[PDB]
Amino acid sequence: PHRYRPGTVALREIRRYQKSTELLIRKLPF
DNA sequence: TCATCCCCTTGGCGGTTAAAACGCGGGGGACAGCGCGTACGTGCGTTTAAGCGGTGCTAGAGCTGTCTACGACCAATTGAGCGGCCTCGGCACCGGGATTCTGAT
Repeated sequence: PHRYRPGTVALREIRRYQKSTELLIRKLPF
């Protein structure tokens, strides 16, 4: 099976959360 | 009342004051490499509290009338801070005595 290297998913999440401006903290606990 | 010398005073060319860039002795560790080290990256399995949609309960500011007294503005009154004057001393600078980390042994 496929397995990402420790560094690709991090940059992918960085790009995804820098392109979008949605709230990252849940509403009820906050 | 409407031309030479010459003593020397006004211009520009020469002197000391308080610390650091070269010039040198030099060494503690940043850089790069060796080498040991373990928390979780990613994927899986499993479980749950947030999400969406309602559903039912309940209060308190928005807004509208009623009543009000310290706030603003006016004539008298008045009191100590500012400017100034006079008095007074605390400690930075001097110099010496006592104290003290630090390198070399």
